[PDB]
Amino acid sequence: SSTAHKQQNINHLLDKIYEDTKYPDLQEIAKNFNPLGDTSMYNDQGAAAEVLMKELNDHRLLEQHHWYSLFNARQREEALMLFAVLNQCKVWHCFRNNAAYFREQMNEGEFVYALYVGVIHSKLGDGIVLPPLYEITPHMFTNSEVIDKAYSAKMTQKAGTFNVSFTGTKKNKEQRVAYFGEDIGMNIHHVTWHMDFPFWWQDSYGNHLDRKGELFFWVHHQLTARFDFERLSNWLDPVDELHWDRIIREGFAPLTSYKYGGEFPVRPDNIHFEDVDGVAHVHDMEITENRIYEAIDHGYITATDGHTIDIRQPKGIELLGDIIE
Amino acid sequence: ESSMYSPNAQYYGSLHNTAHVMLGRQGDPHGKFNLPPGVMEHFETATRDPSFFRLHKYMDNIFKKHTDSFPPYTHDDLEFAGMAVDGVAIDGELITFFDEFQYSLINAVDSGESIEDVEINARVHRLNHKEFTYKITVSNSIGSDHLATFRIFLCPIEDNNGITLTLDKERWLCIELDKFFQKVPSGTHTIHRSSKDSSVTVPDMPSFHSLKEQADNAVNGGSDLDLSAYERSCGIPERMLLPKSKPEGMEFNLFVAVTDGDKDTEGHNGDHDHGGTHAQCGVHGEAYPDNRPLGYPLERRIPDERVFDGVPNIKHVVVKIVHHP
Ligand SMILES: *[C@@H]1O[C@H](CO)[C@@H](O)[C@H](O)[C@H]1NC(C)=O
Ligand SMILES: [Cl-]
Ligand SMILES: [Cu+2]
Ligand SMILES: [Cu+2]
Ligand SMILES: [Mg+2]
Ligand SMILES: [O]
Ligand SMILES: [O]
Repeated sequence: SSTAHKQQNINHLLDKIYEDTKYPDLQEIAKNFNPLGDTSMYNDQGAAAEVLMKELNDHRLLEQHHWYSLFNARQREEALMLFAVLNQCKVWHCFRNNAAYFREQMNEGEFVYALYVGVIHSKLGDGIVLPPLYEITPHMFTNSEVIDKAYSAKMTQKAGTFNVSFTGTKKNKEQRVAYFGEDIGMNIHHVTWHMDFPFWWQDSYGNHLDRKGELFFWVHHQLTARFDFERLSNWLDPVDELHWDRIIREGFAPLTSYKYGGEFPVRPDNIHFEDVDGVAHVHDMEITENRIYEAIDHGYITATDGHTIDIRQPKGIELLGDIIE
Repeated sequence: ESSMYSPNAQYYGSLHNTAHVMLGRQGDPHGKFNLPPGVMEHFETATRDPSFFRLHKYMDNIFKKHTDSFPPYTHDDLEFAGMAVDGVAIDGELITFFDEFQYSLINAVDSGESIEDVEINARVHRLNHKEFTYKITVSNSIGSDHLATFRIFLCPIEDNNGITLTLDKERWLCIELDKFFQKVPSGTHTIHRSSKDSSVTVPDMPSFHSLKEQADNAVNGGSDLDLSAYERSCGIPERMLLPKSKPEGMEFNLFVAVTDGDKDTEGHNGDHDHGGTHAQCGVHGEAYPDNRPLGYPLERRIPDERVFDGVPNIKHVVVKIVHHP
């Protein structure tokens, strides 16, 4: 319940995340703790814990050892159910005990996500430093070749340090700027910005995220402008913009893999967008784009009942970030 | 267009003017070759380009969706009661030909210091036609003399496939030949109107050399220059009043609508000088003299030709135009 103990608890919870916990205290908690045993530890008197326990007891949660994507609606909903519990804990023993309990029940990708945003958005997390995700889930930051050498080092029980090279070949001019988007710290900057300012945030979680929609515009504007500065530094032209009715010129082979789920897929050069089953038609993206530009060129956003919300004012850019993200 | 009269250029933009530039720049759309603007980017030159007419038919069809949205005119809409067009005839054959026209190129060349001009002219072949006179016999049974608007159009009878066109299929293809206001006395009388006096056309411009001579002669000798004999430069050239037609001759419908001049010029002065080009170029420094929609009475759908045939103040007759090569 002090910062040293909280930091150690988090360190332990995130250690060797693909395996059952090796810490005797956390194993005991995962075995014996009942998230519904004392609802006085929650600000919602157990409402969020009841929702998550029902999903768990009905065998409706994603299995362990499976890929996780925050953009997958149902998997995100499951991670946010655990976030919701952690976010309701009044004191650290509630936060730690629920984390230990659900670590052993829930998918590891969902758990890591929920624990990180739980620490970030709870006052109980104040003073904790989250370990870098590239050491908690290295597969998401390390190409498959190096992971295999790590797998080989483990299979052979020999220590080693292995050099990571950038993806692609020298024939690929885009490799000239791979040090930007592949930098592990740039990746942590990006994930952490979205953890700090999540698109799923609702103020019923406890507070408002000030100017979030405008900061969404700004942080990505700066990523784009910074990338273009690297291109300029490497005798490359600025990036083109995507358009739904034109080819995506530059393909990509990540040469990276999930821990569970297989290799990340590749995209060939010069492809037209295809409709994605279960997601959207390309035409839907064009219509959505058109509707956003209609608001911009009207000078107002149209509310659900048809009334106008003026955006010809300083908060207009923020409201646009709200509707665009 | 758009013009500065647009109530909302932020939203509606400038379709027509931007289209001129889009078309004009298609020989170098990205500026890679440093070519200057195309002929579509100057009103001096735009009609030289065939695509001018494809662009403007496209725009014309936008307007036509609006004009087609109104209810067809009824008998009561169109009838000028007590006014009957008994006969429409032309005094003189309708004949076109090409003749020659000269203009000076001196301003295009470079003159030295102390270098005498030499005369340098271009000679162009231009369409022209012979003079003719409309003879429109009208019976006024109202009981008193009445101001009438005479609206004269030339309409195709068949298309290039030899298919006879309905009035509805003709009306949007008709070209305006004249519009004028004239008192029609009680009884039966033949109105005469010279082709030379069309309110759609203006004569060839006086040459720069002629303007210099006349101005210089007037200034030298204290002679009041008065050029009130010339017209504006806005207006179809008189020489192009008629379509070229064919050496074998073609037949067209000459369409005459005689409408209530009092109603048409209410709020103005019907029997006053409207200049020589008011049909499409208006009146310099004055309100537009005709209150009717431009194109009246052909600008609305005519699904039922019986409506027009039942109106005594509308008549069309067949005329033949012959080209002399
Ligand atoms: C890896 O890189 C280090 C320094 O960056 C270098 O000393 C070593 O030779 C490299 N190893 C291999 C196998 O190339
Ligand atoms: Cl007479
Ligand atoms: Cu982002
Ligand atoms: Cu135009
Ligand atoms: Mg599956
Ligand atoms: O035009
Ligand atoms: O135009």
